[PDB]
Amino acid sequence: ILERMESEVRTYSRSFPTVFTEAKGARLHAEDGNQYIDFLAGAGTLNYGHNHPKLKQALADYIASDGIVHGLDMWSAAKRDYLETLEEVILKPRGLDYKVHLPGPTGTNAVEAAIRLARNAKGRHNIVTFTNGFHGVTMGALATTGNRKFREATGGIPTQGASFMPFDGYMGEGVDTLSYFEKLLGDNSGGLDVPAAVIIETVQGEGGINPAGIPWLQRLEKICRDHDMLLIVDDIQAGCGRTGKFFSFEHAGITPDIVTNSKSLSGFGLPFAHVLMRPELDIWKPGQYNGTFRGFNLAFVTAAAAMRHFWSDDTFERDVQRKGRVVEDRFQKLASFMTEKGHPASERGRGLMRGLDVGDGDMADKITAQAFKNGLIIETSGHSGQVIKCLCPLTITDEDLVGGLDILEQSVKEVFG
Amino acid sequence: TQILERMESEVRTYSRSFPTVFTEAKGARLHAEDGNQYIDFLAGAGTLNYGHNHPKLKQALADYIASDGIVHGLDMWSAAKRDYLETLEEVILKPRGLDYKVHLPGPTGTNAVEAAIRLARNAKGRHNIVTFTNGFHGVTMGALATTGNRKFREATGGIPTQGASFMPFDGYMGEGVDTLSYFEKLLGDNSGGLDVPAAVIIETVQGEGGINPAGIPWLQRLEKICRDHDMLLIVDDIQAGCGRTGKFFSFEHAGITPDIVTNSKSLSGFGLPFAHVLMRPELDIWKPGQYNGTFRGFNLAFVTAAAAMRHFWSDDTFERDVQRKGRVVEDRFQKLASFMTEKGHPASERGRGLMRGLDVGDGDMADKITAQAFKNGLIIETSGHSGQVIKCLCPLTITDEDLVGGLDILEQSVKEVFG
Amino acid sequence: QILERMESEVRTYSRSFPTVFTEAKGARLHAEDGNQYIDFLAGAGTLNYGHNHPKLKQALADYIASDGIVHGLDMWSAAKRDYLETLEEVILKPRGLDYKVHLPGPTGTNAVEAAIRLARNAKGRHNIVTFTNGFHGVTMGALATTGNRKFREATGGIPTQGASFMPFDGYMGEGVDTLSYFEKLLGDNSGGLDVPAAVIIETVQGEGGINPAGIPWLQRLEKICRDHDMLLIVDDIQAGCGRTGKFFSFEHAGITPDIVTNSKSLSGFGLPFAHVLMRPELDIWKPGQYNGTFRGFNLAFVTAAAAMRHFWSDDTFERDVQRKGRVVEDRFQKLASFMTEKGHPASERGRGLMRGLDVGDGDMADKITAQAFKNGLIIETSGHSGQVIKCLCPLTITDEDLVGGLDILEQSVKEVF
Amino acid sequence: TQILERMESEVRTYSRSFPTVFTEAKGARLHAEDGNQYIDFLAGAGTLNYGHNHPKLKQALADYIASDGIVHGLDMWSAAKRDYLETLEEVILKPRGLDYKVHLPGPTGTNAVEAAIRLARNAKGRHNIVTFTNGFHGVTMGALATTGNRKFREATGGIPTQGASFMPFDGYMGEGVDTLSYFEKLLGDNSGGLDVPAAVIIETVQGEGGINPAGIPWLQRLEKICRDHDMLLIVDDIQAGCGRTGKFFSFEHAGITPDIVTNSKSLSGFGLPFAHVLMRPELDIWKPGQYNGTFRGFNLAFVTAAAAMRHFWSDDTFERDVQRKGRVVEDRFQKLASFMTEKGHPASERGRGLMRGLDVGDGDMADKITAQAFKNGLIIETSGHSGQVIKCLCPLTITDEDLVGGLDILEQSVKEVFG
Ligand SMILES: *Cc1c(COP(=O)(O)O)cnc(C)c1O
Ligand SMILES: *Cc1c(COP(=O)(O)O)cnc(C)c1O
Ligand SMILES: *Cc1c(COP(=O)(O)O)cnc(C)c1O
Ligand SMILES: *Cc1c(COP(=O)(O)O)cnc(C)c1O
Repeated sequence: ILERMESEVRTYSRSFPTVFTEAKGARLHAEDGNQYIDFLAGAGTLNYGHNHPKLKQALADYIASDGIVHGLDMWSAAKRDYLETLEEVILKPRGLDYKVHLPGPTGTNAVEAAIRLARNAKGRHNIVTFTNGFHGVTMGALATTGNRKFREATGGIPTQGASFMPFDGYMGEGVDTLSYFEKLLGDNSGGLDVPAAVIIETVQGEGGINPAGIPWLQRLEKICRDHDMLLIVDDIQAGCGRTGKFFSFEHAGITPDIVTNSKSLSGFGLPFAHVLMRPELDIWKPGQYNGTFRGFNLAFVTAAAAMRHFWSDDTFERDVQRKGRVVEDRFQKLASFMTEKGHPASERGRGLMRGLDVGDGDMADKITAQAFKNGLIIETSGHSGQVIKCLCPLTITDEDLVGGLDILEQSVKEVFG
Repeated sequence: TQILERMESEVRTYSRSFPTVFTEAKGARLHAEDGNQYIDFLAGAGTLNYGHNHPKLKQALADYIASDGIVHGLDMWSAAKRDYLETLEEVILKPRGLDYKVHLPGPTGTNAVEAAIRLARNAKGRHNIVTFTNGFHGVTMGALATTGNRKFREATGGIPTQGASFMPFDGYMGEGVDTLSYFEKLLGDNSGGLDVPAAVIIETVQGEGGINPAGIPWLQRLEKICRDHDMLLIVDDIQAGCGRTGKFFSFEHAGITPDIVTNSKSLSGFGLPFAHVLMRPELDIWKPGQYNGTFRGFNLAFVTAAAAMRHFWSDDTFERDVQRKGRVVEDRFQKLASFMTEKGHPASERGRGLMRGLDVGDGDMADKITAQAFKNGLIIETSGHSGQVIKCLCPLTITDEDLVGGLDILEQSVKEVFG
Repeated sequence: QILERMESEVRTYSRSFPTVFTEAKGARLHAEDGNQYIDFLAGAGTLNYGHNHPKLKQALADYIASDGIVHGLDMWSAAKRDYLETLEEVILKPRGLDYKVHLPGPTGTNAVEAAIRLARNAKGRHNIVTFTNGFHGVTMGALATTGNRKFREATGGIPTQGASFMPFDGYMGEGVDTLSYFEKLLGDNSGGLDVPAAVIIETVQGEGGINPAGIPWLQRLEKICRDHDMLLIVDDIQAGCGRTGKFFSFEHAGITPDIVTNSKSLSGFGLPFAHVLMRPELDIWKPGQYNGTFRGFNLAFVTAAAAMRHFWSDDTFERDVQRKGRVVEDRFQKLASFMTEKGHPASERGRGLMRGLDVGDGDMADKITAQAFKNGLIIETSGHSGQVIKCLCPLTITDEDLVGGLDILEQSVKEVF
Repeated sequence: TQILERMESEVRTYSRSFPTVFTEAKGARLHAEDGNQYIDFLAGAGTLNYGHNHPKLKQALADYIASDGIVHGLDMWSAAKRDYLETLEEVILKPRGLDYKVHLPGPTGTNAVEAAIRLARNAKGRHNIVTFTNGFHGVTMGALATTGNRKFREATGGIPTQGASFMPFDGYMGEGVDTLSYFEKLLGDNSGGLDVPAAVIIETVQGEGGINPAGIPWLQRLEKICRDHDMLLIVDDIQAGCGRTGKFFSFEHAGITPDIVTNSKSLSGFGLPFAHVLMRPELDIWKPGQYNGTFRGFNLAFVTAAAAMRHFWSDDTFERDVQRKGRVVEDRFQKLASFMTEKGHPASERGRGLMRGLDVGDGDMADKITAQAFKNGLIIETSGHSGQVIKCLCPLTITDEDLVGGLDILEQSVKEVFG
């Protein structure tokens, strides 16, 4: 543990300062024997847990057979199979018609390829983004990202090409934030340049687990159709079954014009990403956008295996909704306890993307560091880090689930004397 | 092929010039479902400097998967990351006299350039970044300001890039004109148009730009210009690094020490997505969490990358073998260039190590040669601004047999097109 | 004529007022056609003392006769020293305003450009907060704070940068406080608002459609600005120089901005002219970071210093503007009364002699405005739709002409019906 | 008289260079309250090309005021507006055979440059604008992107400019080097770094930049380069216009006809803010109202501008008179320059017409001579990337007595400063 070598732009080796060894399911091991229940799961990257056996076999068998790893754009059997499976298993049973673009294997890369697409498809530079939205930190993505910490660090380069509307609930309760947006769309001097696209998370991740209301989602969708705006849904953290459906926008029965995916798309933790799009929007011309690792064949293999093993029927999906309910129940209890001790707290979320909003980052950091000492890995989000996220693996055993929540509850109580 | 055509976006390029379905890959040979077989002179655009699926790297990767090691470490500390950083220091940096620290952005070349220039801009409190004619450093909006190609910059959707100034690269202004004198003057000039730059980003041998090797005197002078004016020197070694030029770091040929180095492509050794930024230790200006990205701790790349460094770079045998093979290509590329000129069609050769280029006149003759080579079983791509430089990006590990075999297919293919 | 071929097709006031004008005095203009016209436009608030006021004419002609320097660059002239002393003795010191003067170029866009540049340098922040419907000029920098879409889309491929829009008072509806949304974003790390160096506002929005800000609203903004370390920039280019019944339109609320821009009626004679008022501590400029050739335009110095002494040496002018404003309000009300009881709803707004009749649509206001020109009244519109007919008559206007002008618009409205 | 120091911002620049109170001015002589009298070789940085308060224009102005003529016309047609478009077409454009229409922006040179490059971007549908080293074209944000001076560009408060690329101006790259070749190469290089411009903006003699006169060949090649690659030519005649170079338009020396022309400084002849944009009629892309400017119809400027075209440009007498005085200025400057060169301080004369410059070593010598000249009765300032160039910008109408008079104070001041 003498890593003087890594930069000072670290995050997770200051919060959880140990050397991790092996991993399976939701259990992680460290060099000193210690074992941890994982409610972080790589920030929503391990929706199927660490090193799932069916994925681990598919990947290994492919490596053993000397399947090409680095394909760039080239057709390969893995790529063909991936697109086959995604259309057969996911897209068609949900009535969705999309073509796939593969950009660089990162969320920010998908986001940059989606907004650039939208900009070219409509002839307009402006992207409407939402309060507390996170979408990545590359200069292009960064324009849609609201966090001052990232934005103040560019080095003298103001972002451009993006306008912020208030997300659902930002002005109170009941207050329609979309009506302000509707008025700005119709006001020539309002200050809102006509957007090529609205970009939205259905449940805001880094922004503090803020799940958009279904009627709100549906009205935004009609607002877009009525105003020649593509709806980009960023399903990079909320998707791949995290909110209890495969795509988080299923709950509202909307069909977004463009969808980005990344984190758990590969199932194993392999860097992977893509951008679904309605066919007619495929206005790209050959080679206008690229990225060395746009053809990561190993990610193709584990993604196909994950779709076939988990999304062939509704069983898994319905088991996430059910696991969500228990996390929801035990977070509400925790907010009740905190509230009655005179520290206001509340619960929100959707599926297994759930949040315990304590007062302030100082309280959340106490509850979190204590849970780490007690054997649970859980982390924060929100503008202040005041929301304790459940981002556990969707596959988590019931013992490991109730086992992690117990450790959380014990840690809250220990913090509260 | 009917699922791949109907469902993949039309932005694709490599499935267009190579319209077959690849399956197995080993060394410098690729297989297709139709029974065709290919010698790979493209190596994923220099991403597979050790060939496809190298035995030694494959076994290290499979062991790690079998033992259930953590794949996605986020940013936490793992044994794979320790072994990577220590291997990096002992095998690579220390014997080269290099004192750097390591920062891990997204597993992407653009992502590394973006962090690199963002770090330079905070270090110096200046926003402008000086770049050179024909440089490519990525397509995400931050990097694109330093990337020269109009086909990308015109597809931004109406956002003009911001933050970069373009300087004439070595040789751009004819022979025997030192382009750095122009640059040196603009720096001293209050109304000359150059916002004072935090950093200069450069490829020692330009990739997409047409295989342009900057001369050793030129590079050394640019290093001194950078110190004489408080500018950081960023060397983008994403393509020209990891052995491609005959030394690990391409800038070793000129004995300069940059302040910031970007690496990607061949860093993993296996075709796993990976990148790091190297900084002089004082430059560690970042505050915690100012930059991130989800696939930083990609541990599988830590294993393959550590494995490649110890296996190929624990001594200088491999180094010198690249040097010798680079010379084989230089010879056959020159001879090929003579053939083409003397048939009324001018051509030249340039490059360094196994980063070589055969400059035919125009992008249409080079397409004819490149496509003919594809029908004869050679995978070879063009670079340059018109598409006129046939580049050798064959694996550094290629066997003499497959190297001469690949160059044999090229020459036949060139003679074939002249008919 | 030669006025149709030689003149570029940008022109605005030569498709609505296509006669050739000759002699001009008070609120009366004479055409070549020989007809007279009553001017309820006053150069859109540039001629707050009417065309060619006798006192100013004389001070001007006397100055040209002695051969006083006309163009002094930056030089100290006697006319420059006089303007500063008069503004000091007659305007600033009696209101207890402590202000330095910076003279930019003689456009109004040039003053806003110098005001926001000053604010950014003072506060070390690039972002400027602007309001829905505001208008502050169309050069590329001032253009970033202007709301109008017809200007921002005509930049030819360059998006604006360094400005964010907040809802102006009332924009979100009845008895909703739009500054509560603004205060929340300031405290929200990721609400998407880069921390402003400055707010820039018109107390009554000119082009936006004659939108008077509430006095408590203005008072709360000033509170928010000091509490959050932001300069308050009041753009009094149109609503200034006694247009709202006080010399500074912010005098109604008792606040004191940090930076005040003036231009239109500053000369008092149609001379191009503008300045930036700034609290002394904010004088962060280094010698010569902002030039502009017609800096020291001594002809305007003469006419602006004469107008101040003549009209603003006491209370009388002030109060007769307030009275004339109440006349206009009584008729605009009676006219919105008429129009509504015929199924065409309308309303009156304003403050002082900056009032507007808000008829329903732009195309209806266009009939009335065009019809008024047929009956001998020049009157133009503003608003996002062109919705609002504005009263921007001179403040010196005689009661015969002010009544005469309103009788023409009253008739011209009836004819439209 | 110390309230001009208290009530005014410290942004002032010509308040510190000449700290007296000026009262009455006529011709090239300015009176002070101190009763001191000054010869003006500055004239509003070239804004009084017919001297201070020319009597003929003074009369035309006085009579329009006396008649209660409309001063602020916005955009409405008026007498004084029609007469200005008439006399411009009749006395100026047609005799020179030029087909131009007029946009009236706000009455500043920045506002003119902004309208022109904004218009150019709309006509060609491209955002980039090529400008040249040491170019100066205004300090509002849009014109600022084309301006070279760091001192203004560092003062924007964290906002980098956007939409402009810099090319080396004629002679920048040394003795006998055609900088335009570099330009043409970048125009055809897909990844050279230049976004394909909508237009090129240039001063035929660079004003603020240090009196750099582009050559006639060079200007003619740049016209050909623009017409070939589909680029408008804007010529920025704010300072070098209205006769200063020997011709009404400084581009007459080269016979080229630009697609866009900007005028402001001396355009009204009387020191009144005023500016127009000259375009070819087919370039009137504008839709109604897309560009604003309150003080566009400033009719008092129409009056004096027309009166000055009639009184000064009806024959070619005046225009050759200035060409004559340019040579007596040119002569003495070379004398003064050979003097300092022989006293061990190299210097040089350059210019064209009555835009002339004496280039000394540095700004500190410039400032010493400039300051001495003020004590001896001559108002003269500098320009250049360091203010190393003592610029002559006396009125074109200066009498021979005052022109040799001013030239004599300058010579006296240089020898005093030396020995
Ligand atoms: C390959 C290339 C890049 C691009 O990096 P990506 O991973 O493709 O985004 C950057 N720099 C150089 C020198 C390159 O050749
Ligand atoms: C995780 C997150 C990202 C981050 O993308 P990277 O792969 O880390 O660059 C982007 N968008 C959303 C919605 C996210 O939750
Ligand atoms: C008129 C207007 C401007 C623009 O001033 P110009 O002289 O036209 O450049 C600026 N601010 C306000 C409030 C305006 O009404
Ligand atoms: C003087 C100058 C300008 C500045 O115009 P202003 O009148 O100061 O607004 C613009 N372009 C050129 C070439 C100049 O010489």
